[PDB]
Amino acid sequence: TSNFRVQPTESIVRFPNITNLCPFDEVFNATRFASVYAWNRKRISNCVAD
Amino acid sequence: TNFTISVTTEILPVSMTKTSVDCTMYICGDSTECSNLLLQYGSFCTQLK
Repeated sequence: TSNFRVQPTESIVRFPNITNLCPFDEVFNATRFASVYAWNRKRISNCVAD
Repeated sequence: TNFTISVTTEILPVSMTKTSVDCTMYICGDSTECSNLLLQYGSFCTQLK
């Protein structure tokens, strides 16, 4: 009449560690900043963002 | 004037293993959208079963 399928009671997720520690405190909190005409372009790469 | 009694083999298959496929498990399992998409196909699963 049917099939017997036991269902999973809950779901889990696994992922690798958040490595390389993406620098977001030096840009958002700096002692000195550039000018509106001479803004500095900062690129963040090779790191998983948080 | 002389006779020889010899025996020969002859193998014939009888029956194979009975198979029962789980239909909605094999198509796609653990999805409500799968049920909604398979219940609108009429009867393409009950006939196979």
